[PDB]
Amino acid sequence: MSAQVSLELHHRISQFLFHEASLLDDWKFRDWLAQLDEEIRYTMRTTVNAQTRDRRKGVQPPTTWIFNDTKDQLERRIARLETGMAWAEEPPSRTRHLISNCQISETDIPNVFAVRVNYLLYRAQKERDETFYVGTRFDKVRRLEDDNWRLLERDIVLDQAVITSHNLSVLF
Amino acid sequence: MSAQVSLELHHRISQFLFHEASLLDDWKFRDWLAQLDEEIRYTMRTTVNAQTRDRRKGVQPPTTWIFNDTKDQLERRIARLETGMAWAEEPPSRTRHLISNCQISETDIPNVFAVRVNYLLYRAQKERDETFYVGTRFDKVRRLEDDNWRLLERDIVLDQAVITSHNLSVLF
Amino acid sequence: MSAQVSLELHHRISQFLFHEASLLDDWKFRDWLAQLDEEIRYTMRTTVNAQTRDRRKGVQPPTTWIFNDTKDQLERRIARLETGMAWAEEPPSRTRHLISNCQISETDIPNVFAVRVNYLLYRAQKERDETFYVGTRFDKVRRLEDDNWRLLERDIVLDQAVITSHNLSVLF
Amino acid sequence: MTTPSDLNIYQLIDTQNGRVTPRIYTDPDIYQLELERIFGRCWLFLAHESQIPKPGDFFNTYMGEDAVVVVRQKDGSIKAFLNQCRHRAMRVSYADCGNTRAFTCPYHGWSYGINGELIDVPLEPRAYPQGLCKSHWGLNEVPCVESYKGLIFGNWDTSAPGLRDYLGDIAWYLDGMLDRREGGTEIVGGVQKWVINCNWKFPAEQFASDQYHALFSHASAVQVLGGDGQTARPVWETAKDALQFGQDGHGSGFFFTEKPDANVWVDGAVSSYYRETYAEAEQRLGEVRALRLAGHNNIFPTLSWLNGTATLRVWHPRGPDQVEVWAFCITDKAASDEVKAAFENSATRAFGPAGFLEQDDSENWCEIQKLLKGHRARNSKLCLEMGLGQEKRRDDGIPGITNYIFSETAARGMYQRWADLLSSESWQEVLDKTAAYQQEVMK
Amino acid sequence: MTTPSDLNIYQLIDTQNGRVTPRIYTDPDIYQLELERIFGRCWLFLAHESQIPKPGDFFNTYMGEDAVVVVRQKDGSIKAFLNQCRHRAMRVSYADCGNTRAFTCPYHGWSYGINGELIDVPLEPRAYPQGLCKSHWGLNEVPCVESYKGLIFGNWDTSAPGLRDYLGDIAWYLDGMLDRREGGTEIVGGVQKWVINCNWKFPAEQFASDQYHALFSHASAVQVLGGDGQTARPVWETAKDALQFGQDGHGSGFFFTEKPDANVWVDGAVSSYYRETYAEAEQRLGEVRALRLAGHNNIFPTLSWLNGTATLRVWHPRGPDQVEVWAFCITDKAASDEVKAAFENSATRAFGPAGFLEQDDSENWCEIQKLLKGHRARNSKLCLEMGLGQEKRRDDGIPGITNYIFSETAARGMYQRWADLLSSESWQEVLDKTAAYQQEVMK
Amino acid sequence: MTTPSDLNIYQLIDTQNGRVTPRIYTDPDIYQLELERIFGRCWLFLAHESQIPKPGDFFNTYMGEDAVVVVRQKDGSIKAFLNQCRHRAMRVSYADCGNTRAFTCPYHGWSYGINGELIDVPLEPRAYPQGLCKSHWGLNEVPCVESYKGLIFGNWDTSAPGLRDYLGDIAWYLDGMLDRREGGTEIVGGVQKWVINCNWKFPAEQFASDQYHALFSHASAVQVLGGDGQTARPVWETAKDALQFGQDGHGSGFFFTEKPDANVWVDGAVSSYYRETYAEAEQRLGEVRALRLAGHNNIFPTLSWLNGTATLRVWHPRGPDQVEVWAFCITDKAASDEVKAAFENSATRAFGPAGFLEQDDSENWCEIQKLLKGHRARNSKLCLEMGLGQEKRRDDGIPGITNYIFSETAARGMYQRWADLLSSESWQEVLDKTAAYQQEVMK
Ligand SMILES: O=C(O)CCc1ccccc1
Ligand SMILES: O=C(O)CCc1ccccc1
Ligand SMILES: O=C(O)CCc1ccccc1
Ligand code: FES
Ligand code: FES
Ligand code: FES
Ligand SMILES: [Fe+2]
Ligand SMILES: [Fe+2]
Ligand SMILES: [Fe+2]
Repeated sequence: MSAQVSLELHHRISQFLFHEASLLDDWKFRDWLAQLDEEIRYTMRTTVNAQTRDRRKGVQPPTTWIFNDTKDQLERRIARLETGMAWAEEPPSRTRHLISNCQISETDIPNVFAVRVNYLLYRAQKERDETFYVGTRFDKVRRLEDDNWRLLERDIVLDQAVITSHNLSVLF
Repeated sequence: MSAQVSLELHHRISQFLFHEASLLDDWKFRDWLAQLDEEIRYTMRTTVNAQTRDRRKGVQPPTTWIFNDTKDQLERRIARLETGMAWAEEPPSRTRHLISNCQISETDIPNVFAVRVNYLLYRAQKERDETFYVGTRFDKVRRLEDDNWRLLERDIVLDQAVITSHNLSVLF
Repeated sequence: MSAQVSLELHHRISQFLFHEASLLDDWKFRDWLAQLDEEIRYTMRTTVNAQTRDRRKGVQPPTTWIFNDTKDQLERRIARLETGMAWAEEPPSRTRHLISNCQISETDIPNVFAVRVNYLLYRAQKERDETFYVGTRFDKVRRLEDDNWRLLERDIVLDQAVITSHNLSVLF
Repeated sequence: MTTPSDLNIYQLIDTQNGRVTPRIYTDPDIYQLELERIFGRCWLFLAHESQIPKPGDFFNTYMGEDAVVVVRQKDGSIKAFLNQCRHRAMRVSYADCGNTRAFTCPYHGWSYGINGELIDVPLEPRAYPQGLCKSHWGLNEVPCVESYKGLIFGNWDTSAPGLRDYLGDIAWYLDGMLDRREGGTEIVGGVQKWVINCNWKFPAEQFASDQYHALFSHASAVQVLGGDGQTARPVWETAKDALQFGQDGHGSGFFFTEKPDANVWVDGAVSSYYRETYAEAEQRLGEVRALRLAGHNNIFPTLSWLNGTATLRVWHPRGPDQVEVWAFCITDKAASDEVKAAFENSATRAFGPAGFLEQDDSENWCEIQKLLKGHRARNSKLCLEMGLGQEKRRDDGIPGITNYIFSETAARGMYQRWADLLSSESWQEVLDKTAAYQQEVMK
Repeated sequence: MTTPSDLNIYQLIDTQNGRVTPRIYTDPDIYQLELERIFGRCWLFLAHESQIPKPGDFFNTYMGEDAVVVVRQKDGSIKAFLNQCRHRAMRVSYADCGNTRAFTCPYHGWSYGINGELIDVPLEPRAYPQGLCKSHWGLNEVPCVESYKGLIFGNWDTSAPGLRDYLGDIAWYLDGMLDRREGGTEIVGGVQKWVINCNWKFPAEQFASDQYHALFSHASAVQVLGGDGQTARPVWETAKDALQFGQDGHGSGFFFTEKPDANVWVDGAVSSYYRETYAEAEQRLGEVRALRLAGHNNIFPTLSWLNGTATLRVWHPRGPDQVEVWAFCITDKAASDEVKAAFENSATRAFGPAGFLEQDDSENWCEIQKLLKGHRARNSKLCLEMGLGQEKRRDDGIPGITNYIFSETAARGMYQRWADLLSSESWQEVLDKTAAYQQEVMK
Repeated sequence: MTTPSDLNIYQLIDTQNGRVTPRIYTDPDIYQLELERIFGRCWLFLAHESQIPKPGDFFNTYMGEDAVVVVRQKDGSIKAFLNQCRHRAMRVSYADCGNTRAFTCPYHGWSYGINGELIDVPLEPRAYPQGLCKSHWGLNEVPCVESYKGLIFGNWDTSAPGLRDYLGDIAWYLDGMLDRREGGTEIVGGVQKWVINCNWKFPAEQFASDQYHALFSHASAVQVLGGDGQTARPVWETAKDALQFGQDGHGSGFFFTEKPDANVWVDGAVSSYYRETYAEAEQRLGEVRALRLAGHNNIFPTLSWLNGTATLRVWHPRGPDQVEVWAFCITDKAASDEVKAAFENSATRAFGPAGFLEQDDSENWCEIQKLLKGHRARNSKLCLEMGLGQEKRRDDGIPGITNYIFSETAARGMYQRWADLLSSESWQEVLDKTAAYQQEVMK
């Protein structure tokens, strides 16, 4: 498809993504919120199994949302934790984000770049709780004239047809 | 020891490996088959435990194959899935490949480069099935005059002495 | 706020870390010991849960060491395995180190660089034993005039409040 | 083998004084007895008639721990079968939904029609020289399947009463949601599935008789959500009269409000749609039910729904200490596409694995189940004394036993029904015991 | 918690009408009774004499769920011991195979010789002033160990019959593989180990009496595999006569063919080797067995092998719903290195964790085991009526009860043997019941 | 079902001949009976008074499998409560340690004071029109809590004897560590927690009566450690006399040494501190105990400590085949900060998840537990005949039953106490049986 970016752009965008993940891991949600762009779209859907004939045709059983947010709803999700009355977040969860297989390419809109990565999110909470979420992820990133990067979109894929955790109180 | 390639070659070979993995993840087996070279050798062996004296000497209990393929046998494995009567892969499995620790070195044969990586393969199928395969991997890659890369060899190592899955219907 | 290193330094330091991990995976402990610097400090602590008021203040329940070593204690740990009478490591375990999210920065001391990464350590031993350790890691690296690198410090973070393995006979 | 005599069901629960022993939440023998009797003899939710519109359409669901397939027949009827090949017991379907003409076993190749008969047997003359009776080896069929206004229920036992009699008064409350407009209802956009580590009795009891927790558990969500101008305070703050119905293990609860208003969690467009179509809903049902756009309702054993956000929830037990939740979104058929999209967004935002409200509830249930692992922990009495002795029958036209919304009438009724079903051989004995209990409690 | 008396074994299986209740595949009390009786009293495969050629060589294996070590003695005999230190019960060996002169416990330091006696005890005079009898505290030994033409079997119980009498007629079929050429056989290249989530009865029954599934389960493999000239069509298409032997739980089955031909899954070099050495095999055994290069065979409880690809398979039960498979490749000793390499490649390609054929079988077994979790699922009868009433004894010189290859004689015999062993105290009662059953079925 | 009649405890263990059947390490009914009786009636360690210095300070710990919270009261007393809300059984605390004024249930909002009374109930007049008795619904309280020289123990049963009488002679050995200097002791720096897959009886018995294994299991650590040059030979080589105390299930063991010397694993600064402070310790206690800086001790069921490295270990059972270890480091209060840092470094280096010594012990226990899965494996007798018949009472002023350090008196006493507690209804019967056993063994 579109031509791959050069070495410098790949390096800078990879460092930006690593910095955002590190902000999420250290419980700094205001800086992470400062990272996002005003038109952020944060999306995740469900996974289904289909018949052989349907797969050959391309038809699938209907699906539904799990996350569908803009910046304001993310602000509300942050404030809910900041109040001190979220019993899912008391005590807070300990998470690690691992990112790999970074592919970056250009886009039709100037100063916007498309990114695809694979992720493993490890979540441990309270005593003797462990959960792994493995999947892929698509992003779009915008560069400003002052050499600063913003995140415009994020679409997440989870490989579990039946999710095996009681809740998802962590931002992917 | 082995001379390390420069930045440009490392970047290009890493991108090639990522592209091959992405082709495998998206259920595009004909393009993946187009990626391989005619003399591909696809190998995996078993793992054993030995005595202290044997380890000091270097002797081991005898081992046996698990995979031993050329391009034609891989074609047969693809066609078997394409028929529609493979009940191991109906419905198909959902996999993710994560690649890390990429080391690239030159080889005695011109235009051939040796690669070593570590991999985690995550496989989820049907409802509530999850499996992790972690190990290392050795590859050889050939570059053509038109700046296209082909895979010449692949030797896979699995760290399980007693494999804990009922079958391996996924291509590593 | 310290400036990130350029492309060449990032490449070289990443390759050095990969080489050290590969030495650990192949059961070559004398070369790995040769890698470390004389003033190596190898550290790990425990993890606790605190009240909301304590977290707001910044206080936490007291913690304690798990690893606290210099080079000589690491030499003793190596010699203990080399004797042949360590029943924890007879037969030896099979491990893989996966490193990701590498961030490199400069330091006030000349020719010393600070590194932060995320790690997954996979350990499989005997038959049907598997363990994942996921966390973060801070390092300091010193460059010699002959373009050789040494490791000066290592501080490891484990996300488990109650460790779920009977012992830790593997060097992180 | 499993005999109720060794167990002491009536000893564990004391309804009259309001005490419960936690051992009922963790006992494996109790779980096997439940699987044999409660899920064997009670009507269970299967699907919605909107999901199988045309002949040959099927849907895969569960009853207890048994996989079941629901298929629409050519003449217009509906049939449910067990997923098991009569030869070696292998499943014949795996897709979530679709259309088919026959089910084929992959292990050997036996083929069954949509009506369940065995049409094909490979190499029959060579394999069966004496002859095989294809009539005897058809698919296992659920004897009783019946639909109420578009919701399909099924029962394993023929001796059990009919669907209308099993429902009884709770039909009057379900009709409030189901009969708002002409054309009935339909499902919108897929099913959400996830797993929680708690006994199946916790969510059932909460959706039967728990409005007390919303004051404290969901304080943060109210504070944050409390955009377009709307009533910041929830409905319960300004409410005047409240009603709870607690009969036969069926529980329901709501508040009286002057105006038709949904809760603060819903989107503005949904509330506007509710307000605009008030005349038709009032004309079809009546003022009391038309003004109800909030509350909770449960149908024994495991059907739950809330009036405001339009969500259906089904709990499938997986062992004594796990459960699996399937969540559907349901809305009026006459609504346009935009309103249905608004409904889907609102329901998925408020309720789900990542909803604002569900997280705390699941956390509490899992913590309780984790605690119930010690000998001393599961031998201490728990209090169920809310609203004890104030039960009465209303005379304003609302059927059933009624009490204040901050009471545990429905929880005690559910536990009494559980103890009666678990400890009786015949349905008639259960009905007699229930009648005796009602006559006792009312006087 | 487990009682033999409350169990009703004869109630679950009905051999005469051919019905089976799935509860036998999932019951824990049944599993413990099996571990006590069936694996306690039946001959079990241990190793091959090629794996322990010289004195002091050992091999680690299993019997039931008990680890066992097989060691070659100084004078040429073979012994088997339990892996347990007589003081505190710690294992004394962990390697897969090797050579040693003594086994040392790492916990305290007790040392045992290869003959099993306790040779060394650290600080004995200080620790044991009264004195210790080293004769009493030797290694636990398997009383009965015996080898048939190079395959080593072992038995825990002295009262059980000898190996030759336990085998009986199935020895005539095993001799077809083991005695093709002078010099015996040997193993080639390591052992494959993996885990499947299904009861141990599924693969045993399939390798005893199942050729029916290969028509449908392995259709894709036949279609794909079917440059050197060879018969693309499988052997079963053009076979004239077929035989199945179903006696004492020992099962066997094959087709009659004009020419010595292996199946389509083997390599060309293997078939060429089989064709070239036909005269010696025919002279040693006879025309009937020499022409058999395809079939299935199973020895009760858990030894399986196929004639064409030369594979040996052993199943170790791990709980009521798991099993572990060990796979060996075996070939004639006189064969050259190239032919042995061809055998190894062919066997590892066709059968294994990644083989073309094993994947579908393991998938089917795991799906059935997953389904067997509901109360209604494991209370429905299953059909076993193939070839019922056509049993007869051949007069052409082939020993044993014989029926058509598309029949379930061997499966019913295996289930009858299972029910007899599980419900009898002495071997003599088992033998009497087996004789009565055979006299009934034959007439 | 768990009942004394069906089980045969006395059959499994034979103290007089010294035999043990491994089935006691893996039986679930035995585990439930243990949870009911042994942990229900025996004093269990809770905390140290240094961890809760000021009023309102609390600490979260376990008794058996029940979570418990220990809180310091305003008047100076100490109280322990069960972590369970009286309404719906939800926990009220989760932090490791801290200071608080009330415990609030997050599910509904009931609030409890530090003394345990129920102070707040949200919307009580509306929810409870008839009235609620707040006196009855207080927190469950441990009836018996008592501290010995700064170590807090608790008991669930009032009929059991007091702490001093329960300890008895082992108090004379504990006083050696606890009363070395004025001011008592205090804990230094946090708690280490980890999980091992073995029965609790393994570590309990080893820390009761096992010095035999240190010769072989820890050979590599001794060889490597010799941190610098020191006395290369461990204490056991130079020691002249050795003592083991094996009474009432309480075990202890040490060596006689001319000079006050710690073991080779400790740091030089710790040994220097001991040598410098030997005078005060000798003056306070006596020469015999003052010169003891090595050995092992255990208090029934699950308290362990070693004299040299100053470590406290508590084992919490988690099922029949798991255990969780909490490790504390304890030292004299008068010691300066540098000496305490040296103590912490030494203890964490030698003992812990990554210690030189703990790794091999945990490995051995896990291997034994893995082996104990076969029918034949757990039906073979194990030897307990070390030092049989040499028991005698010393006349040199050391209380209790005494034998050589290489003997299993304490292990047999512990198993006898286990069999007596598991098979008796009242404490008086247990005491009578213990007295009878002691009178028998002395003859
Ligand atoms: O009326 C509503 O929409 C929700 C009220 C509620 C509170 C607690 C449990 C179920 C429903
Ligand atoms: O004869 C052969 O080579 C194997 C044929 C077969 C197919 C299915 C089960 C057992 C044996
Ligand atoms: O004296 C010591 O410090 C340790 C000796 C020991 C040996 C074996 C078990 C516990 C303690
Ligand atoms: S498994 Fe269904 S036809 Fe045999
Ligand atoms: S554990 Fe084997 S000698 Fe003690
Ligand atoms: S759960 Fe504690 S007050 Fe209700
Ligand atoms: Fe709620
Ligand atoms: Fe097969
Ligand atoms: Fe020790």
